[PDB]
Amino acid sequence: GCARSEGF
Amino acid sequence: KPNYALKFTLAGHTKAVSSVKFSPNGEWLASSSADKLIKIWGAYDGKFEKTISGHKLGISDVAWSSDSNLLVSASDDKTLKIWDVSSGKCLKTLKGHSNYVFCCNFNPQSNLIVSGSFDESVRIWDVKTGKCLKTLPAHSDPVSAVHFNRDGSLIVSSSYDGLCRIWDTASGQCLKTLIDNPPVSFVKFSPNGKYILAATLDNTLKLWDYSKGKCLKTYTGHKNEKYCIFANFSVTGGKWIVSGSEDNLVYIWNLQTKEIVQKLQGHTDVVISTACHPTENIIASAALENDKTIKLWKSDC
Repeated sequence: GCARSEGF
Repeated sequence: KPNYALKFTLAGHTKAVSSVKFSPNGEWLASSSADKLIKIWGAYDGKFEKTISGHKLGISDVAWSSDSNLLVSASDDKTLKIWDVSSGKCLKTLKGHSNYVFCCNFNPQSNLIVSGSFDESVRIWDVKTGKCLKTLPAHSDPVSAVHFNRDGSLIVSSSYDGLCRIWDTASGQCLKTLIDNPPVSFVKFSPNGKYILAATLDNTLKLWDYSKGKCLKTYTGHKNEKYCIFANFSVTGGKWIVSGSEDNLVYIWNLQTKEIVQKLQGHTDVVISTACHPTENIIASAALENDKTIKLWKSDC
C-alpha cells in the first residue's frame, strides 16, 4: 500500500 | 471535441498505481506504485523498459528532471529518492520527513526538489547534495500536492486542511493563501504560470487566477471524494482539463466553456492518475488495486 492508494 | 482512443494497456505493477508522468523529452512514461516500484515504459509503443527498486514501502508520486535523466520518488518509508534513469541506481536518499512523503517535483532548473508529506510540511531539497535546504510549516494536515511554476520562483501546495498556498521559493515565505474549506486533494500551476488548478474532495475542480485570487472556472460531473487524483492542462491540441475519477473514467473538459467533451472508459478501478504528453495528443491514465494497469490514449486533436 501507499498513502495515495489508501486515500481519505 | 477530442477523440482519445485506447492504444496500449501497460501491465506489470502488482499493487495500485499511484502516479504516472511523461518524461519532458516526450519519450518515456514513468509510473510509481504501492508495490514499492517505479516502472519505465516507452511513451509511443507502450513497451516496458525497466523496473527501478529500492524503496522499502509504497511510492505515492514520481517526477522527472527537465533533461529527462533523473527521477525523484516519494515513498511511505518517509524518504524521497533520486534515481539515474539510465542506470536505475539510487543517487540520493532524501531524509527528514517524519511521515509518509506524498508528492514531489523538480523545479525547471532541476537543481531543487520540492516535496510534501503527511507530516504537514513542505521541504525543499538540493538535488546535487541531497540536503534539505528548507522546511516550510506549510499546512495543518497532510500535504497532497506540490508544484513549481514555470521559472521555479514559486511553489504551490495543497492540503487536506482546505488551503492552497503559494510560497516564494528563495525565501520560503508564504506569498498567498487561497481560502475561498473542502479538502484540497491536488494543485498545480498552469503552463504559463498565471493560473492554478485545484481539486477539492467535493467532486470539484477549480481554475484560479493566482495574481487576482479569483476562481475563474469550475469543472464538475466527475466523482472525486476520497482520493488525491491528478489533474492536467492539455495544451498540445485543444485546451482541455484532464482528470481521473472515482467512477473509473477519465474526464476531459473544455477549459474555457467547462463542458465535458470526453469520458474515457476501460479502467476497472479509480483512475488515480492522468498525465498529458508534452508534444503529442497522448494521455496516460492509471488506476488502483483492482485494475493495476496503465492505459495510453491518443487523439487527433
